[PDB]
Amino acid sequence: ITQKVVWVEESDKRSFLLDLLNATGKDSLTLVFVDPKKGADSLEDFLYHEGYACTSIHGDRSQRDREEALHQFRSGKSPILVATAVAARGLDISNVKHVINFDLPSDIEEYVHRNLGLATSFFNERNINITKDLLDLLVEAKQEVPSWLENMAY
Amino acid sequence: DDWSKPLPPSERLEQELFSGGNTGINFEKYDDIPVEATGNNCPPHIESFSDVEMGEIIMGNIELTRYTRPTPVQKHAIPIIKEKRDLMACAQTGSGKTAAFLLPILSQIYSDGPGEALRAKQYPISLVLAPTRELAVQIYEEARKFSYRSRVRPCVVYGGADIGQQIRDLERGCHLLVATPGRLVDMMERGKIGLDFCKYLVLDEADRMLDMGFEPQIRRIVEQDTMPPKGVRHTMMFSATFPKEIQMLARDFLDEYIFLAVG
Repeated sequence: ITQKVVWVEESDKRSFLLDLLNATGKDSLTLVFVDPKKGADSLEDFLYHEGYACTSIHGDRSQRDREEALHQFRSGKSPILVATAVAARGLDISNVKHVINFDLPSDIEEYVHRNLGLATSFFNERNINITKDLLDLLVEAKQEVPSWLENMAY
Repeated sequence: DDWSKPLPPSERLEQELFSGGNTGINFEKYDDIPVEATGNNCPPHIESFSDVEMGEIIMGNIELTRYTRPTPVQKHAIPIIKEKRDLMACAQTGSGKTAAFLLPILSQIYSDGPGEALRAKQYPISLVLAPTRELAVQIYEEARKFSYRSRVRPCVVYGGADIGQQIRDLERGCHLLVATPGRLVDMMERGKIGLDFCKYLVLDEADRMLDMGFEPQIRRIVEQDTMPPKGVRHTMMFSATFPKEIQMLARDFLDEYIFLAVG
């Protein structure tokens, strides 16, 4: 499954995500993982403001709210779902064409945890501790390895 | 590394650089042709280079170049670029485009530095595409004058000259690349140039680039590789004519852009 790691400074992640979404076909189903330090609301509400049909899950909300969001997503009415890792525990993501790691996690095991056609991950200096582990994995999947990612693992 | 702080001077370089160059401008014709800008929140035009703060390195290089009053294109384009607003400029070669984009781009590279990725095969911070060796070299020489005493090392590559030595010159370091489009695609296919950190993109004489058949190469470099998308990179497109194909390239490549017309 195509894994693309792109260098994206923090202040550029929102504009980079907009372009990744503007290229989505009919907006196939896209799952966007965000760090809880930012929260899924910040990204969902920015997407809404920007005119996108999207929705979010959180781990502290009612099952009624979760299931309404998940149905909007699954049925393609809100084909973008924002989630933290905790919130997406147990999530059946077998119908998701595109996973976007807006924030990468601390450890490569969580990354491994997250019909999947593409995983795009945003990377910058805050993610240095996972460079070699992410490197090793991309080699295993016979995946494109950016030159700069090896020179940073060094 | 402070990128805003001039490196020590070299007499030989000043002699090579600041004697015997030309601006590529026709001041007689173009000082007296008005420029108009249109778009949302268009920054106001300047009257002097001093009206924006381009920093120590550019102001000294401006003095060594003996540049004085900006042309009208420069008066309108420099604040636009300095605000990081995308630009579509219907403006002729000879109206003052080159400095209009090089001064604020270089200025911004100096006050921002290379970025965290570079601070850690060649990954230019700025790319300028040109239709011909002659314009590419014109632009490269202007870049050399305004990167004097800076960490920015400009390079130029073009077709009809030998890829081997261009490669060997790139390997010596490249922060701003001027290129003709087919030669850059060769360099990309050979793994010599990466576009992951290209934050300033200029297409000069875009109408001629299209007319000479470079639109496939341009879409590959800009849309189908690792160049940051619009809204992330800052993009400037210059063209003396504004046919449908340039309007399409403008709509595809530029984000929320100011339109500038000479005349």
